[PDB]
Amino acid sequence: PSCKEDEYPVGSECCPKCSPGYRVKEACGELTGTVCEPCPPGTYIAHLNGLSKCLQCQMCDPAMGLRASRNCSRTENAVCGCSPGHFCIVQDHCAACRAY
Amino acid sequence: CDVQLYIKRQSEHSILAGDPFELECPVKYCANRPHVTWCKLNGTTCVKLEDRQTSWKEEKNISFFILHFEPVLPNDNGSYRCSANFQSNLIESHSTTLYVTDVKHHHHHH
Ligand SMILES: *[C@@H]1O[C@H](CO)[C@@H](O[C@@H]2O[C@H](CO)[C@@H](O)[C@H](O)[C@H]2NC(C)=O)[C@H](O)[C@H]1NC(C)=O
Ligand code: NI
Repeated sequence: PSCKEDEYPVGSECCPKCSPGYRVKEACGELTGTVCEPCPPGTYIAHLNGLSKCLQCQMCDPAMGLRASRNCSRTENAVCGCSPGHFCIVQDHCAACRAY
Repeated sequence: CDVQLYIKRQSEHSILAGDPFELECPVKYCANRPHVTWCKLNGTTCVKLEDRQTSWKEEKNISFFILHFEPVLPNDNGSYRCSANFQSNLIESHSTTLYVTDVKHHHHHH
């Protein structure tokens, strides 16, 4: 339960979180460290994590007038913005654009 | 064999600023030695180290990736972790915590 900022709960004891871009494959022991594993294509994790599965990449459907202002990598989510000559019509960030 | 890092949970050391000191991250392997690094924890991020630096000491069936403190400064307080890349995977060790006493500003009255 009482885990530091960089540690996470497994059983009754704490454990080293995996780096960004990696998921938990095998849990630590008293003397052994945490085995981490690259996020599969089309997934990501942005922070230190004790996740056994990576989060899904945001999609930017061009049919909704969206261009990716930034691509999805293992360490970063994709962020959708509007395509050339388009303005936002659906809001956290933009989910659809119309043309001028 | 299976690669793994053998720092015990809640490892800690108590040392004097001014003296030399080595932390030793025990690495197990057999075929190819994995690329290991050390990093100091500052909260969320583990920031990697490269200025006063590391080296290997190889034993019979277990080696040691060593972070050298030459000498230990007062600001070297904090938690440290070694990480090992082996065949695309990544092993994150239990952290070890240095409690440095600032001898310059520490005084026995007696
Ligand atoms: C996101 O990645 C895509 C694909 O890698 C980038 O689009 C490519 O842009 C390059 C020019 O740098 C061209 O060679 C390709 O033809 C483009 N591919 C497609 C299908 O669009 C895009 O520019 C990247 N965006 C950012 C800002 O990272
Ligand atoms: Ni004293």
